[PDB]
Amino acid sequence: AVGIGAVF
Amino acid sequence: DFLMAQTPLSLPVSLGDQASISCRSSQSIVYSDGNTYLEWYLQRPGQSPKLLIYKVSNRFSGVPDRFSGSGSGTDFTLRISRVEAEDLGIYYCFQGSHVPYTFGGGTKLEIKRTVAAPSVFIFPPSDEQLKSGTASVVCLLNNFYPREAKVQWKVDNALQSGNSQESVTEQDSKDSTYSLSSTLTLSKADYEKHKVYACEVTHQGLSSPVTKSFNRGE
Amino acid sequence: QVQLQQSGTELVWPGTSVTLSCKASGYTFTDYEIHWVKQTPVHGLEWIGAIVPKTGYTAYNQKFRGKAILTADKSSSTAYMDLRRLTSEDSAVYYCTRLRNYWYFDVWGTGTTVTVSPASTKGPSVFPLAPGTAALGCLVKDYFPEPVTVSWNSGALTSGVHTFPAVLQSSGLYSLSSVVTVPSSSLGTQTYICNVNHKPSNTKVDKKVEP
Repeated sequence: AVGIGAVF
Repeated sequence: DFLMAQTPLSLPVSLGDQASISCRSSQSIVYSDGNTYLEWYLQRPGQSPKLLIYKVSNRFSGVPDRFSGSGSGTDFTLRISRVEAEDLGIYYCFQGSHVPYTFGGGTKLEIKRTVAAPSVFIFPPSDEQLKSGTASVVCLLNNFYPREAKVQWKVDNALQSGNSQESVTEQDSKDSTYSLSSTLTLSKADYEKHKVYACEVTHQGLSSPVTKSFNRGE
Repeated sequence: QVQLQQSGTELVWPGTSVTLSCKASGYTFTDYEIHWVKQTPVHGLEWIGAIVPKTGYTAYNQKFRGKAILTADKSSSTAYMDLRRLTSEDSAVYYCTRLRNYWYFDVWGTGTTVTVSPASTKGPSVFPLAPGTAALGCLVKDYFPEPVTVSWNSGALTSGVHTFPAVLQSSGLYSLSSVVTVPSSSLGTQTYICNVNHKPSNTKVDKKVEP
């Protein structure tokens, strides 16, 4: 998964 | 909301055959980096889920090359080129692009065999149990295929509902059949109020529904 | 060893709350998110929510908002899930699993069983299920908790035996049946005994089953 805390 | 519609619910197969499982998303699950985070997990009885495929097509390290995955957009497929005994279990697709992440409803991969009718048996409550105030009537469905079977309890020809529970064994390792046990629970006073106790069984292997019965107090 | 060590089985009364723990071992706890998954026969797998150990940031499946509270303890490398105001719908196996951003759930805990029931430890009563081919059996009734073991003729008789999954009754106590099919001819000659063991109550009972 992407993850809930990934940002960009 | 990025629900995954996974089909079919159960997939009977013969070992060595090919298996195909499909998962359809309500809208595109392509993530903003261009990747689609669509995974496939296997959960075997008594074990944790286990990762098979990630990013739609990529095999996790150690996963046999029999397993592959494909799709794009809203439509995704897991393929097993030749099914082996260790592949049996429940497969789940998983949508990891958008929160909340979601699983497909599952596909139980099982052994296909020929239709087999159940042998049906009915058991009155024991005298020992009636000493304590409850009566349990048990109906046994032995070694049938496929899994879908229906038990209907009747007391003095009146259909019962809400007073029974049942459970079904896992697929037998030798003959690939299932068995089912159903318990009708009544108070002792109710049990002594009535005479004829019957369970009627519907199954694809039976020409018509079969009823097994006893009369209380022989 | 890279592992997620989950806490043991929870036998809990309705309306109470419980803390489940997931202890990270053999990797850097704050380099991965912790995700929690609920497993049931009826709903399959469900994503409960997740926590970012580095920031304490959480996200929930709205269906579990108010039911589940996720925390992460950096100093003990442990993730926790409180499940609140338990009902029978909360009975399930709960998994934690780790996620590095953009990868996948590679390592999973072995799962924590939560069993919601008003009952306390109770040994079963064992009743006979009395009869070309005949069926006979034992009814193992009104025990808590799982499991019970059932054998026939001290384990010598395995052929034709089916021991069924227990069902949870509205009392909060389990009921289970075990049966064996045998030739109808043998019912006058051969003896059939079901051997029942419920370890939580130290109940061991053999019941002879006759026509």
